[PDB]
Amino acid sequence: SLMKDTDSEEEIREAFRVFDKDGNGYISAAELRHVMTNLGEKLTDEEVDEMIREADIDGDGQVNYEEFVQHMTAK
Ligand SMILES: [Ca+2]
Ligand SMILES: [Ca+2]
Repeated sequence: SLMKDTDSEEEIREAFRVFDKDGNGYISAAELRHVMTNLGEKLTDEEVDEMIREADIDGDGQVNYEEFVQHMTAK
């Protein structure tokens, strides 16, 4: 991976609804773990927790829309 072609926030809206499996508008550690396994990668409790605290801007433990966008587009 050199560069992902990030197509505005609209591509991130579609990405957000995959990564949120329950449809509440917050990505928890259970959801990010599940969707990583659906991508083919098996991530453990500790590794997903590292990615949740990495993506979550406010430190509540659940990654809503703005928190997911800022992390996705800058990374
Ligand atoms: Ca959710
Ligand atoms: Ca949060």
